[PDB]
Amino acid sequence: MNLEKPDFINVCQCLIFLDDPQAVSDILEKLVKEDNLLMAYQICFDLYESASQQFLSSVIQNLRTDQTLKMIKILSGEMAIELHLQFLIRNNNTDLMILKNTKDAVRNSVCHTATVIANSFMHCGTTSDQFLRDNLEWLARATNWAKFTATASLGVIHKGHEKEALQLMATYLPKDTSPGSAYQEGGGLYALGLIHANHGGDIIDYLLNQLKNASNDIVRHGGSLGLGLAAMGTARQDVYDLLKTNLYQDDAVTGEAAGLALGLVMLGSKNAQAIEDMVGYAQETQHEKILRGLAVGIALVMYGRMEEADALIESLCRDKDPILRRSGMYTVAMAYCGSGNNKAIRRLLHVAVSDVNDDVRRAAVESLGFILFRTPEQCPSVVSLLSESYNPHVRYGAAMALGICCAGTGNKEAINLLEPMTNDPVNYVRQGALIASALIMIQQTEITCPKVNQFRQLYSKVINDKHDDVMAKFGAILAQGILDAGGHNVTISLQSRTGHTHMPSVVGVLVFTQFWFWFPLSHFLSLAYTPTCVIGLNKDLKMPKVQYKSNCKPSTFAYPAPL
Amino acid sequence: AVQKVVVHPLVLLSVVDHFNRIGKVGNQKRVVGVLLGSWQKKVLDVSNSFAVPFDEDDKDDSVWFLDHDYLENMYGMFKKVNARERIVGWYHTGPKLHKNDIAINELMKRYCPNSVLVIIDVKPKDLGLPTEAYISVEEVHDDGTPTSKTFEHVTSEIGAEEAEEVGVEHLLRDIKDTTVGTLSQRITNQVHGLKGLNSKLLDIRSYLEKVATGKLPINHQIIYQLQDVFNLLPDVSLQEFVKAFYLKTNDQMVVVYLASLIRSVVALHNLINNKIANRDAEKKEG
Amino acid sequence: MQIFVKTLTGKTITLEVEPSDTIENVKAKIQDKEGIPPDQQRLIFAGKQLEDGRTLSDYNIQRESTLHLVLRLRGG
Amino acid sequence: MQIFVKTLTGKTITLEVEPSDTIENVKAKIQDKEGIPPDQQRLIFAGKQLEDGRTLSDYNIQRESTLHLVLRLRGG
Amino acid sequence: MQIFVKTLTGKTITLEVEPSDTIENVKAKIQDKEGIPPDQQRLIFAGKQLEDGRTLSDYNIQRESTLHLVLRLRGG
Amino acid sequence: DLYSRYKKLQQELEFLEVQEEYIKDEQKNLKKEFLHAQEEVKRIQSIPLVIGQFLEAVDQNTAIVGSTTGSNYYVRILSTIDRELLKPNASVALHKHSNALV
Amino acid sequence: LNAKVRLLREELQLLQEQGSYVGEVVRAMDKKKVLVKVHPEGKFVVDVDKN
Amino acid sequence: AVDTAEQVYISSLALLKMLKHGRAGVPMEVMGLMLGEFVDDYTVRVIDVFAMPQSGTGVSVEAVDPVFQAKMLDMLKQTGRPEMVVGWYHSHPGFGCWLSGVDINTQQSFEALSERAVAVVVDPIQSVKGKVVIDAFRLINANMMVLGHEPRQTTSNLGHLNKPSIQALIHGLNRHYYSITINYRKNELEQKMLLNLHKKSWMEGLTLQDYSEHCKHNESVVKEMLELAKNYNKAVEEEDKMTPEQLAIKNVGKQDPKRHLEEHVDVLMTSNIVQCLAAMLDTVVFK
Repeated sequence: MNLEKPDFINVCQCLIFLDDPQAVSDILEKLVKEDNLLMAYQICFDLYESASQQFLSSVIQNLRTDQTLKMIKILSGEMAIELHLQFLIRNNNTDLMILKNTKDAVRNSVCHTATVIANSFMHCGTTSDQFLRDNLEWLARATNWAKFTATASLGVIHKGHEKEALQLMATYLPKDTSPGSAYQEGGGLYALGLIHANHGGDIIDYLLNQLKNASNDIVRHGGSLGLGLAAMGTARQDVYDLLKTNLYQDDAVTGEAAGLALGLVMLGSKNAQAIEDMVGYAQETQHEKILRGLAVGIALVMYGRMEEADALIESLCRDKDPILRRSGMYTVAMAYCGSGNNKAIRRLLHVAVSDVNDDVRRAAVESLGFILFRTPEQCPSVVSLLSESYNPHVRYGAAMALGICCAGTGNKEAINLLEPMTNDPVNYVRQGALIASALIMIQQTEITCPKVNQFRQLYSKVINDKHDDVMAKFGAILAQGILDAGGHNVTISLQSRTGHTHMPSVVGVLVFTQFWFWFPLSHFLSLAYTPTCVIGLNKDLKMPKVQYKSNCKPSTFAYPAPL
Repeated sequence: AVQKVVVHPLVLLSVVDHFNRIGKVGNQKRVVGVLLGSWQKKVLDVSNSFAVPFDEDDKDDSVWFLDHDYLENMYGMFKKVNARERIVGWYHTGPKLHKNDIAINELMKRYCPNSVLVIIDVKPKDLGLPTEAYISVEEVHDDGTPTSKTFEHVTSEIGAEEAEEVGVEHLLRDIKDTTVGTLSQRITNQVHGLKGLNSKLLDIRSYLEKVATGKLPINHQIIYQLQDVFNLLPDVSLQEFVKAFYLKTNDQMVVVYLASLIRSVVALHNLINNKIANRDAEKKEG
Repeated sequence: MQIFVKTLTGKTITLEVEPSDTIENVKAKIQDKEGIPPDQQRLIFAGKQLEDGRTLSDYNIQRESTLHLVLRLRGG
Repeated sequence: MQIFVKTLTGKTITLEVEPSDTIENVKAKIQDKEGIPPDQQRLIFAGKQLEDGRTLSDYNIQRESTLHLVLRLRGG
Repeated sequence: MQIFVKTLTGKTITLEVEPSDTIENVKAKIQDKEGIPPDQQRLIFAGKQLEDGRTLSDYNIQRESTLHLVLRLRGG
Repeated sequence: DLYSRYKKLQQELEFLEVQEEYIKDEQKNLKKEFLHAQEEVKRIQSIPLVIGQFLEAVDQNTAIVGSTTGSNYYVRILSTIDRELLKPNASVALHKHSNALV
Repeated sequence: LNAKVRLLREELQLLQEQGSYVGEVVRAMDKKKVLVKVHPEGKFVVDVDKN
Repeated sequence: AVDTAEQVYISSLALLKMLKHGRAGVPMEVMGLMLGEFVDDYTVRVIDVFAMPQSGTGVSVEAVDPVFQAKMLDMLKQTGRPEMVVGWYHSHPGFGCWLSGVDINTQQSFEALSERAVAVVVDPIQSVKGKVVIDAFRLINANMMVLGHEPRQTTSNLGHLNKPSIQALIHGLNRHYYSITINYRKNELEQKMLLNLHKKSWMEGLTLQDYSEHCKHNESVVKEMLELAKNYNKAVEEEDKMTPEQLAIKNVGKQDPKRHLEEHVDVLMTSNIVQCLAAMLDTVVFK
């Protein structure tokens, strides 16, 4: 600041690493005073895209207590949402042929639902219904819990299409068309949850009413996932009360729904009351489902707190009940996210090599990714040797730790290790290796890494074979949708543009891997797709036309797969 | 008379079940039930058991209430299912013998003359065995004091049979230990032994000190004679015994000098082969 | 000492009791004013499963606590 | 000497003790401070499980040392 | 005349009959209501196995009588 | 310049140290697993089994033997028996249930 | 070491297997059927596998 | 509604009871009841088992008289185990584990009377050495199969291990009934009454047996190791300028160093070190 000019770099990095919202609000006001508006706009866009929630709240409150409108709107995110949607809706150009093929090849097993998940991945954010519209006598073949997944899927197609949300959903008349199903009502609230992620906006005060009245079996499951999604990270006490009361009702199917949602709102708050109440209800209960909920719901309460969490860890890690020990491993994962701290590695390896119960060995070795992704060149050096242990669970964990460590970039050694494993005798480890490869190779063309056209064909082999195990082709038909996400226009990364760890992405991809225990959780991956584009602008209101020019390209890179 | 009792796992597990469940009827410190079993010859094998409703009072030992009719009915049904077992005795839990117990014994001794009492300590302890077995006999007591009835200890052991051990071994598969062990299991045993020995020696104090305080009367008749014997029985290092030094060295000239050596020569042989092969494979490609 | 019992039907019912009581007595009071058979009553407190054989003080229950009643539907 | 113990919820508790104190005496002291039944507690230093049959001098728990305590959140 | 039939699973089933009714008529009522073949039902009252040749006026039964039902279980 | 090299040297040193400790631990447990596996394989013939008589050998770890109850069979053989003892005929042992040659 | 223990475990897994009969063929048949003569007694019509 | 991939929790004690009773009447089949609780919408917990009077024969069973069963529940109820029955089990002496056509006719009555009652089957003489052959089943109704509807619902923990046996697959598997996953929830307390218990000692930790029984053992092992060593010397003097691939070529058996030389060393070291250490302890613990 003593230097000649104010700037971004100091105010971008230091004031949010230091968490000094007053200082940034002051320098922002000063930059308004001398009428240098372009700096004051660029700083807002730079800030929103990498500042935490609630930090924005204190900044906006200190500020407002004209330029006010055009700075508040760009500060809360509204036009960033608008612009992103407007990019995806125009650059969409998915190829329907693959869906037509897999649809024709499917037999009437579980793979049916595995189609309608992957479909929603590729048309994500694109607001286009075509594959669910041109045929319907086929989609009506779904029944029971499947109807919950399929009707939830609309929520990931219309991601961010916030403005009209409610009118759209009732436009399907889910409640009026027949009272003969509760699964549709159960799905509706889940879809509203997916559309408004983080932006609880108005809809919190609508869901909070709608959850009050319930055919308590299913409607409360949908409702609590939706409400736990819309309001995440805000620590709002009035919500927490209602989720606690639903949890204490002690019902299996309503268990882990609240078990998660009560964890999302408190995220990172370290709240010393919630931890003691939740761990106290995890002991001395007798339904596994509720434990499989709280196994996640606990860990998210601590986040980046690092050493200031240790005390809970070496308590929770001693418990006899295995689900608690697994949740201990998830907690030591989230505590140190991105931070290559050695002793956490030492613990995770000791557990993975020693413990007697396989699921904690999986969840141990799997979490190595979350604490190493700052240096993806290093992950293969450690996980490689694990990939040959005799018991399958450790192999599955290894494959997924690779998929989650190197996620964004086609690092060659990872593919080099995954190649042999795609033909492991044990079905579910093939299910693992396929999805890991698909994550790690999103948007890669042959010139940028060589192996792609191996894998792009291999899936269509498996999915068309008929002498194979169902779960393998499940993993394949999911990988298709992973590889062509959002009309090729979106990518997965945990690092932010400038070195910050983007929390929604970590949360979404962590809670994705639970697809092992409950299928409708797989949609939670959609939080991780970030658009990958440059927006030309000259005034917030004004996108003027320009042509950029990309040198040193034969023009054979970029948009792939027309053929 | 009996020289030893053999207890099967099934009774132990059923006793744990009883003690956990009893909270469903009314809080109690301990539980009581029948033991069924059989006689081979002076050895007694126990193989089943069942609950019986029982109640007590915490202070007055004159008050308690067992139940005849439930006992007879249930034994009738069990006999209708199988005929080779018969009544043999009874068990209770709680960690220490209660004064009351003899009064119970002289009851159900009527159902079997050689009623033996087994105490099973359900909550854990580190030092050793879980169970104790006792038999009731009168005595000369002294040169001259009234004859009475008390128990004496009889040695006890835990048994097994075909198709009861297989279920146990399956249940215990997750946690396992080396069958023999190679200096990692024998060495631990010695430590455990020293723990037990020190436990007993410390327990002697809690009696002998408080009798020296005069808090309780001297049991002159028995204890002191045995503890004169004890202090008599240790040994001593007396120039003649240390001449059996000539045994340590003869262990070592079988260990050290004739087992280490042929453990190094093998390692040199392996190293030579390794260097040969690795250098050969190097120059072959060059 | 009043205690609030909540049913799955949405009803809250207030029973005055004393700390010396025992769970079967409470279930008897329920059978009194609910009319549901005491054997058909199951009571959960904070996730724990209460036993008919014990005292309130065994579960540290204080004034105005909430207990949840659940029925058994095996008779379908 | 004064020493500190930490627990699951993160509360830090201060105890004044003498080197010849045995672990059951420490249990009695801490239950006097907080009423926890002496069986519901276990204490840890470094990585090894402390056991009752020894004095603090045997482990040489230094002055102001930090201990971890592990417990069920309620006795039932 | 209303009667109660219990079963080993806890299922309870009320039924209305008249003392002129013969036992096989009762087993027929059970069959049609539950859906169970008459061969497979066996009936117990007060510890005596009932028999087809007799009315409920025999065995001096009264209303609100608790009968028990047991299945003809077999294997091979 | 030299500061970055200094720091990176420190980091990679300690990290390979961590790997070293990991490998030692995994060695220690694999040894126990191997011991236990041999223990299981040892108790596969300590059984009151039957006598057959060797008839023919097809290929490695596989043969044809006619049991004394008629009903000529075709079964694997154990991996520890010496091969050069069973050419023309012999008194061989057959598992009671699986008829595996021991 | 890992390879060695894996091999031994697999062998133990394989030894837990059922036996098979040996039979004399008297003639084949059409559409994947054979006529065999099991040793103790019997004259069966059996099906072939895929290999 | 429809079923999914659920589970059965059986207590350790009930497992011991089933094994013991099944093995008792070995030449004939046996059957009994089992008691527990439908704790939620999709797990089932069995706590205890008791037998009943039965007219066994080498291939079938029937229960004799009902009064016994009606009584014993009323007895158990007044000593703190009120649970009603949840299902039944029997045994197959020598065959595979699967349901006969008469077991269907038995089962239909329970299913008609209670919606979820599993049926359990045990094999007492294949469970010989270190494994148990126990399984649990339920029926599938006939007409639903003709309709497009399949038996159940799917979530990813269906497919571990649960490869059906070919022997079972020959009978009505799937076509007539489906298997259910089973696991043994051994809670605390009963854990220790087994682990820390079936094997133990106290004073046995300090015993010497220092007579000839030791020296004779040494003078057997070293004596035979003399010949082992001479063999190895001869077996390495070849020193031919060939390649260790050719060594593997002719390698068949009796690989001296590893095959025998080393285990003798390990045994001798173990025995002598332990003996000397124990003597050195007793020389100080007692006077």
